[PDB]
Amino acid sequence: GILTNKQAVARHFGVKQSEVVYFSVGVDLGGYKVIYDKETQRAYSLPVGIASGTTAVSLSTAAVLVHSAGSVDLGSLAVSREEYVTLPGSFDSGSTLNVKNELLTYTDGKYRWDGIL
Amino acid sequence: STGILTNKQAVARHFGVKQSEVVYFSVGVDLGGYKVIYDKETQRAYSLPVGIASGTTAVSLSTAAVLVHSAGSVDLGSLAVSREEYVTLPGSFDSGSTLNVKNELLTYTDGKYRWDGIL
Repeated sequence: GILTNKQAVARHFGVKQSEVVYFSVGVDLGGYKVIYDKETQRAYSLPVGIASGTTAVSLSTAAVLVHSAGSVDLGSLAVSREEYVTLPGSFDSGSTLNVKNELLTYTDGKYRWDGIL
Repeated sequence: STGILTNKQAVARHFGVKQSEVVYFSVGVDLGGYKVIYDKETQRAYSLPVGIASGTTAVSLSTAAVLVHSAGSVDLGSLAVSREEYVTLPGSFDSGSTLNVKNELLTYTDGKYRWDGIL
């Protein structure tokens, strides 16, 4: 269940299965490369340099990860790394954007929202 | 076990090929007919050059993804580069990093780069 998911996620980002961690309150973030949110079913590369013993506090729907040492917008990090999710539909169909790394397809290409989520 | 099969499935979906077209590397494995090869140690997958005859067996696979088989050799990293099949490494230039394959990209503030020199 979880193991096959870490496999899919790891193969997507090109990391090791053991380098993927699921978010949960208190989870230790040290050494992990990709975090996975089970609720939204989204994965995000983690910022490098998170010390062992750094534990997770909260993960918002906008992918803002708060931990014991501070916080980081995984959406903005994902954009910096060009790691995107292309939402179903389009501007024609309409949609709701929740994260900075979500793209909405228009007639002339894709767009991401840089404002209030 | 199922672990091998589900990983072959994750790899196949990633590359858009059939599950059966994925082969784990092992000294002696028959490479013929496969489209993608997986290195269980480094946990990286690479498209295989089309044309490998049946009977062609694997000899060695370096951390630079150089594959030696009974009929020849091929840089899988170079092949991946030509196919835009890349791995964006964790971190960036600022954080520092170590690159081992031609298809690895490091992120800088103005975009990504791959290393075309000595690995």
